[PDB]
Amino acid sequence: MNQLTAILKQHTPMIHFQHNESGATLRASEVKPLLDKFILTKLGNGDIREGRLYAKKNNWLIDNEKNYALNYKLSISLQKKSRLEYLITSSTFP
RNA sequence: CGCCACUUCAUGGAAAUAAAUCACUCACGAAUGUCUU
Repeated sequence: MNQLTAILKQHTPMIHFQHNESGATLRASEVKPLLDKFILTKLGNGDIREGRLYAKKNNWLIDNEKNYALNYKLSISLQKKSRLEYLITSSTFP
């Protein structure tokens, strides 16, 4: 397999700084670095150094020398562009 | 429920690498091989 497709459900409203665009959704520049660390941690059974050695062994690293990055491409897109906008404050008001 | 903001604004790597460096053609052709006293 070359492509992985997943459908995400939202439980809490994300605080997004680029809400102006109608296609504003979860940013992959945030997901990918955390997912890379999560997978390397899981590959090494809770240790990121063993997990990097595992990824280094099976040629899964973009660079074998200095980064945790894994060689995959991540894209997050909206299917239906209808969204709910929330005002989140720490003060009650009518 | 009231009141109230601060902080952070680029670093590391790559900075040219290989292929072709002259090729083909012409490399002398024609006249004179003695002439006039």
